[PDB]
Amino acid sequence: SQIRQNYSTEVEAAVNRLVNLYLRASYTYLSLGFYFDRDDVALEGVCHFFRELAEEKREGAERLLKMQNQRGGRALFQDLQKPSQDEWGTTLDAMKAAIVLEKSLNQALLDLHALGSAQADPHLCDFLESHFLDEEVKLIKKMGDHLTNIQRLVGSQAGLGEYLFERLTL
Amino acid sequence: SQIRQNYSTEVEAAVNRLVNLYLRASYTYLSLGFYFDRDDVALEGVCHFFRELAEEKREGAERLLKMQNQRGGRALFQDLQKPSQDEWGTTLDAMKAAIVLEKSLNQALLDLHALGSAQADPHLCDFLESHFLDEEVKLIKKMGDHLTNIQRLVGSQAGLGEYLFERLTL
Amino acid sequence: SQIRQNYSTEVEAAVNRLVNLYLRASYTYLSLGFYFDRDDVALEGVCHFFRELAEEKREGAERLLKMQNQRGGRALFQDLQKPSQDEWGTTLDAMKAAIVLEKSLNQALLDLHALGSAQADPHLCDFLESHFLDEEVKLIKKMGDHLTNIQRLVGSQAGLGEYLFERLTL
Amino acid sequence: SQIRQNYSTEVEAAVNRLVNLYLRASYTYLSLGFYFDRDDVALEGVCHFFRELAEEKREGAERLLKMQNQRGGRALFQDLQKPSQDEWGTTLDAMKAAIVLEKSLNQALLDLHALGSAQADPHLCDFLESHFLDEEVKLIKKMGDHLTNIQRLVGSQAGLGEYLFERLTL
Ligand SMILES: [Cl-]
Ligand SMILES: [Cl-]
Ligand SMILES: [Cl-]
Ligand SMILES: [Cl-]
Ligand SMILES: [Fe+3]
Ligand SMILES: [Fe+3]
Ligand SMILES: [Fe+3]
Ligand SMILES: [Fe+3]
Ligand SMILES: [Fe+3]
Ligand SMILES: [Fe+3]
Ligand SMILES: [Fe+3]
Ligand SMILES: [Fe+3]
Ligand SMILES: [Fe+3]
Ligand SMILES: [Fe+3]
Ligand SMILES: [Fe+3]
Ligand SMILES: [Fe+3]
Ligand SMILES: [Fe+3]
Ligand SMILES: [Fe+3]
Ligand SMILES: [Fe+3]
Ligand SMILES: [Fe+3]
Ligand SMILES: [Fe+3]
Ligand SMILES: [Fe+3]
Ligand SMILES: [Fe+3]
Ligand SMILES: [Fe+3]
Ligand SMILES: [Fe+3]
Ligand SMILES: [Fe+3]
Ligand SMILES: [O]
Ligand SMILES: [O]
Ligand SMILES: [O]
Ligand SMILES: [O]
Repeated sequence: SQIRQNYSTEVEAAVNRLVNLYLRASYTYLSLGFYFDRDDVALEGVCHFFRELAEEKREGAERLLKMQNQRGGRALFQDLQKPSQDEWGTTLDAMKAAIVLEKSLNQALLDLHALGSAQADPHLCDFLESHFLDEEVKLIKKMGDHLTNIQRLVGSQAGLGEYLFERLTL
Repeated sequence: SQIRQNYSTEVEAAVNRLVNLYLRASYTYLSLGFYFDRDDVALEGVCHFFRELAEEKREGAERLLKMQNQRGGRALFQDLQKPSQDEWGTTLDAMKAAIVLEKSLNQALLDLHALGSAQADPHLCDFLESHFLDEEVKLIKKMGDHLTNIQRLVGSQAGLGEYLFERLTL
Repeated sequence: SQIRQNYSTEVEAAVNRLVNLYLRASYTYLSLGFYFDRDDVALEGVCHFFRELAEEKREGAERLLKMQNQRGGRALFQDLQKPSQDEWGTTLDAMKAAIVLEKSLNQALLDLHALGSAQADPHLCDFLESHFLDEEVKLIKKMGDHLTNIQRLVGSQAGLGEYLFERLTL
Repeated sequence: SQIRQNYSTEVEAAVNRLVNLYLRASYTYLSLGFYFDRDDVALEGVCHFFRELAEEKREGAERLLKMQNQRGGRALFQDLQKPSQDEWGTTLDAMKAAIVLEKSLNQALLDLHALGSAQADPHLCDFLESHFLDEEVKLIKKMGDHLTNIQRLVGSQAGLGEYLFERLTL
């Protein structure tokens, strides 16, 4: 590559794997979204929340791919595994699965940051800082908040709690 | 008829019966609507939902009648039977009765489509496709959703659930 | 399902497979798009054309999933295979691969239409008619046109032809 | 200096040398710009591209000088060497010389970042991250793209290719 400079093969590979993880996450959110749109689940606000996250994760992958091209790396795509479940249980179960997912993306972002630091690649480090690490921290906080409110609600009267959360928070 | 072309007597008759079914449905919804406006039921949002459906069904009948005239068929009207109940129970009972009603209209629309197909009447088929079959599918989905939410709500505290559904969904 | 009516398991399954094919197509277009954004390929208009198609195919899948929920079917997601190539050659090679892809989606849409017809499912038939079959026909025509123009251009002076196509058509 | 804090003499010196390199680059671009404005070269779009880069590099130097004052360092200016050529050959030759130049600025920015990291100077590191490293990466990508397009064009018919690039890309 005429342009490639200070961009290790190790970072390039890790960026490709991070793209796969974000597309996998987007796919998980698409599945969570359409589950909550089932006539026998019918929580539109929960569906809308997850459809929006499917879009953000897809945009995450696209920014990574653009960055990969800008540094002179080569995008390589792999099979995208299907989501870990076909049915996602209650809003509580789903929001728990979403926090697990986001923390695993976050950890992957931190691992890549560590690698960039080890390879003295400040451009990589700054690009993760600017566009990924703060968004993940904010999102995980918002999910933790939602989780707390769902739990407080689904003490007695679980059905009533799920409905009220969907109507008044989402 | 100077204009009538490729329009069987079998289709004409079935269109007249479909008009009767839509007017009967409109009448059912008028009765459901005013039941929920009773001072001893007093669920305004439920009343408004059914009054709106009374209007859509009436419009359904009018489009069918207009189509019948456009093809050179002859509208024939019959007695309209009164609704199947005088009192409609809870929001849950009503929404169940409404889904039963809509599925019976839907089936009548499918039977007429089958007949149009058998008679090689693509105009009839397209007119049902365009104006009736998709609307019924969307409406039945919306009713199934409402039904799911009512059920989730009326676990314990049935009165509280019915109130919240009316206030926050309808 | 309280709502499901005239929706065979055979159609439900075929809809799920069609969703997989559209997501696979979207993924192919994402890969074609970022290939043309490589510093050593650098045909921005070609990149933009394929990124737009990635978005349309994703929207295709989402409309199918919404329809599946509306009929009372159950979305099931599978692994998404990676695109058939990692590097896509010239604009000519890419546009040929895109036409092959679209014709395979089109054929899948026709097969599903045939099945809907066999199962007397006019709602399915109309939904494919309205939202998929005409778009595919228009898109394939636009790709055939592009292909003809690329070929006319890359007689002698292949590099000059590819550049001019990107600048003046895309 | 009353204000100077955590700002090593090693960083101060390196900032002064980086200022010299950016002013030298600005001067190179001024020379490239006016070469392409010669009546016997007459590629206005190429002239405009390089004049714009002369301005960006000058602005780069000014931001560095402002930063040097903000940290309590002392700007020191040195002789600015004249550009490495008096005539710059074809658009292809010029864009190659420009990529070489930018990569040498980029490397200087990375070396300074490394030094800031070694000296535990996070303000320096963040200031380079924010205002210099991403701009260089984007610019080098844009130059690599331009280079690819020029090369594709100047296969046969070099004169025709240079003209078309200037008219339709720049
Ligand atoms: Cl290097
Ligand atoms: Cl006739
Ligand atoms: Cl059935
Ligand atoms: Cl100090
Ligand atoms: Fe959105
Ligand atoms: Fe966003
Ligand atoms: Fe968004
Ligand atoms: Fe967005
Ligand atoms: Fe940093
Ligand atoms: Fe930083
Ligand atoms: Fe109205
Ligand atoms: Fe209407
Ligand atoms: Fe209306
Ligand atoms: Fe109206
Ligand atoms: Fe038809
Ligand atoms: Fe778009
Ligand atoms: Fe679209
Ligand atoms: Fe679009
Ligand atoms: Fe769109
Ligand atoms: Fe049809
Ligand atoms: Fe049709
Ligand atoms: Fe300017
Ligand atoms: Fe500027
Ligand atoms: Fe400027
Ligand atoms: Fe400026
Ligand atoms: Fe830092
Ligand atoms: O977004
Ligand atoms: O309506
Ligand atoms: O779209
Ligand atoms: O600038």
